[PDB]
Amino acid sequence: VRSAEVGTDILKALAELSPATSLSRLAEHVGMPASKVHRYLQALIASGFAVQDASTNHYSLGREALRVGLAALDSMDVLKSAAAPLAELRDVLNETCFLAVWGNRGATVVQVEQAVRAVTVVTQVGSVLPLLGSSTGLVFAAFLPEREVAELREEELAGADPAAYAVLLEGIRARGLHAIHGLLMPGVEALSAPVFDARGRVAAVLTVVGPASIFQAEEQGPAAERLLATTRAISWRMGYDGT
Amino acid sequence: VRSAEVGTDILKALAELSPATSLSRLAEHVGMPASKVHRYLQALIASGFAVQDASTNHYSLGREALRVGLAALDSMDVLKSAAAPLAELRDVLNETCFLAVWGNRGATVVQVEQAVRAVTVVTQVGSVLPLLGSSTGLVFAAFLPEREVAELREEELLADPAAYAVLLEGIRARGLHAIHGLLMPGVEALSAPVFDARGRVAAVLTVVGPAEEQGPAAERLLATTRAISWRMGY
Repeated sequence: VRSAEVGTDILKALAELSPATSLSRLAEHVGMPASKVHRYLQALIASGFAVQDASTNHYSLGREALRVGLAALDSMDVLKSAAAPLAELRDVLNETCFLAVWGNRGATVVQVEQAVRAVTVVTQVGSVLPLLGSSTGLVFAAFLPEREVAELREEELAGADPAAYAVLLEGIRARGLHAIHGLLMPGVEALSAPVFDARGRVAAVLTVVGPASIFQAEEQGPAAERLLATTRAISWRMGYDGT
Repeated sequence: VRSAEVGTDILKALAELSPATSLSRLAEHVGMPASKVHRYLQALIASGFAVQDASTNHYSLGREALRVGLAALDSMDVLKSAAAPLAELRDVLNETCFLAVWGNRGATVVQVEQAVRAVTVVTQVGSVLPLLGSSTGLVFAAFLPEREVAELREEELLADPAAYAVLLEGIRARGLHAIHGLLMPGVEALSAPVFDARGRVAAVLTVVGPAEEQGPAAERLLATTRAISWRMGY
């Protein structure tokens, strides 16, 4: 019955309580009487899901807590978690949305939800976008280390203003997304936001696209919030705490 | 208090059977009726320790499980201490890097940072590598009290003892071991210890691919592992 909830509701608040916690701080977190917490604590210590330190008496997560968690982290897959919200974001905007991840050649489109209109522009799965010429490529540059972008970026500048470049990447973070007006192809406007994993690493970039007529790619227009709501959702479902 | 633990029991099956499982396969594993399992599954879903996949009777671990994984790692001063430096080192090294703590069953890998690269070589976060068959374990053998690992060493049975002794003196003198092929024909290995506040080995940092005790990669690994000690150890 009810006892399964309270058990892991306690485990969830133990994790939330840093590395070590006392009983009163624990019961105050999950909002239950101290006595019931102490009772279920005992079970969680038996099951290995919690431990009590020998010299300080503080409660912390057990090795069972660690092993389940590492199974979870081994199971993260932005391609799984994103597939439904991508299609939902497409259906509310009726604009083509796509997911890209970072591959040996940069932004690589791996999944696409097209807009159904008489005629529509699209990326296609398997397309590699430019690092500095697309909105997908700029979010990547904004959020990945300098070291894993620089080489392909240097291959790109054989085909200026570094200062302006550095101020723009600081902008894309301050703002959390990026809009482009035809930069990759004039007359097509894109919008891009990043998706993070549990550990905060850039998992993917999610991106809305469409010609200037129907789609206004403004960094603060109702598409932008839908975009962010979608990407913050995909993130939080992968464990990301939002900071 | 009794059925508090069947809740977590189903959690542990969900982990063993991850990424996903049919409810029926999950029930056979725990040896309980499928209806009883199905109901406990909803308790954890409300808690967020489990979700239900696109097949509306197929389950997988929930977002809270990641939270508990990461807190557990924070709680042993490995997470926020090694999170960055492990990914810096992958960046410069051009090869997959990973971190392993000493767990109940041996060296258990707690974070894997893989290179961006046509073909890499990975190990699963949360998997266990052998004490004597892996550079990650051999290092643990070199720097851990003989007491703590004598069980698995005896369990795996370099047999002759004096051969053991030579290799583990050498690994301490050098400060790392690099394997070639003891996991599998074609490993690169190269592992180095990480020391906690009191000087014990709290983790091992292992880069992998298809392997030198002496060249360029060894210094940046030793540089990153010798550094990482002070914000965890001192």
